[PDB]
Amino acid sequence: GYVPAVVIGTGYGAAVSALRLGEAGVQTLMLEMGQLWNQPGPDGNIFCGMLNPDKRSSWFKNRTEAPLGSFLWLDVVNRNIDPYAGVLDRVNYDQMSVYVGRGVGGGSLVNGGMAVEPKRSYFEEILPRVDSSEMYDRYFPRANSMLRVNHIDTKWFEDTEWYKFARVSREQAGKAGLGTVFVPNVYDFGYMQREAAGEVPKSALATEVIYGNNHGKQSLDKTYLAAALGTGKVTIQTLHQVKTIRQTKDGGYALTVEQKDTDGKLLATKEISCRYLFLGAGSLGSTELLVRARDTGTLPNLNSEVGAGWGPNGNIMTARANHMWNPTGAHQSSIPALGIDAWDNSDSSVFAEIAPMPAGLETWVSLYLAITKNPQRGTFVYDAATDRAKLNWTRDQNAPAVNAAKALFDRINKANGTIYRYDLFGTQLKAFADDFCYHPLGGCVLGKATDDYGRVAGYKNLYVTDGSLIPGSVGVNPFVTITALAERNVERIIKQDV
Ligand SMILES: Cc1cc2nc3c(=O)[nH]c(=O)nc-3n(C[C@H](O)[C@H](O)[C@H](O)COP(=O)(O)OP(=O)(O)OC[C@H]3O[C@@H](n4c[nH+]c5c(N)ncnc54)[C@H](O)[C@@H]3O)c2cc1C
Repeated sequence: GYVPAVVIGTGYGAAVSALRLGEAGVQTLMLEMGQLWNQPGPDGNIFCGMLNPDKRSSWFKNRTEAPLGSFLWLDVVNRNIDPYAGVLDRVNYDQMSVYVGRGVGGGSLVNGGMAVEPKRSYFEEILPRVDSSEMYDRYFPRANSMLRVNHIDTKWFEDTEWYKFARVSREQAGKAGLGTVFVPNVYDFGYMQREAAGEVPKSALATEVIYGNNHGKQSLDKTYLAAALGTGKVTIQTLHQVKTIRQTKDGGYALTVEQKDTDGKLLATKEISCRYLFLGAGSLGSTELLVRARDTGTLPNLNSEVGAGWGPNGNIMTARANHMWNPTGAHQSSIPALGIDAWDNSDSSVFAEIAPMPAGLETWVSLYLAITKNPQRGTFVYDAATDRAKLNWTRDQNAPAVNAAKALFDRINKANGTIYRYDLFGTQLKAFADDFCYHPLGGCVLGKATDDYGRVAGYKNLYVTDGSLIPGSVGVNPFVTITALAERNVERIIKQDV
């Protein structure tokens, strides 16, 4: 079958693109390899919590895993599971594990909701060919409104047990001269206040986030994708994974698409063709499709920048042991509200999330997800033998990121007479987790693999829309940037190309 436009994936880039295509009257099919998350499970909820992981937690794994930072307290709840089309996929490369969402809404299903604009001067540094005025005057505000970004009530924040953990780190940071900032979110903070009051079913306040939130979080299925479906011009097919892309002889695109069940069994393989093809399969998924197409000869005119320029947004996790007089609380909202902004665009920059921990008892640990400025980049290299695009990143490539995170938290420790935890990541003494990524960026970089609007070099009517466009780093949690860039891009593409 033929459809005018196909969008691969249903994350941020995809969702923006499909909404605007549908509003423009372009009949659009979205193909999502994961599930539509709307069926109550065996506990009556759609998603499993972090204290009760089951097969819904994991994309085709045989055992649940603890949230990073929390193995010491949450390994006790791990269990063997059947490989299943669950919501969170730990993708293992040789020296890097990248975590991604799988389902209608992509990473919006599993992420912490943190909705942050990058510093304009940093945006201008990383993407000098893009008009920063339209981004800050038009596309960032548009994204914030459509995403349903909202702001925590500061009096509630100050008073509630559920944010003690955040207030402790604010106080400790302050002794080192370092400031915090409130971080806007797509989790409804009014709902969260009502959870604390016992008035509505808990989600953030019942140790849910990374395997989905049963309530409160305005993931993309509720925002952009609901609106896209509302146009009457967009449909979504789930458990459909695009495997290959080719150009037809008349300049359209044809896809091989596998349909599976939730156990992973192959039900059918279909050919889908289109006029306009939009990739929204993520940093990993879009890049793999294009590297595969180049190196197996189905899109032979793709350039050498396809696959290049990947970075983990400088992601590093670390933790501090608090004084006994500074407990962080047994009750910690799963949605962060505060960060430490020590980002000045130099190589010592750090923007850190003050991360909650789900243990549910007092541990005195403060956890942080640092975002750093590390120029190292990796490349996805096609392995024809296994048919996989393998990220060649080495752990030593994160040394600059570790060094920046360590310098910042050493200041905090010095000012407070505290030490790191060394036991949260494995039994070897390791204070800094340096081989994970929640924020994969790059692989199909804007202006390198594509033009300045994500048009893939070498091809007409072929677009990349997602985190693969970003040059490895944005200095903040990335989805607002992905969303705003996608607003900019699809608007231009519809005007000039469609
Ligand atoms: C634990 C965790 C916490 C995070 N916290 C935050 C946060 O608070 N704030 C923030 O700004 N960011 C956060 N992020 C990152 C954010 O979720 C991520 O940058 C965006 O989701 C990336 O959006 P994309 O559109 O690039 O991409 P993404 O959302 O990953 O969507 C790609 C979609 O394409 C699907 N797909 C992939 N390949 C195929 C294929 N071949 N055929 C069909 N479908 C396919 C895939 O299943 C998925 O649904 C977090 C992520 C994680 C994992």
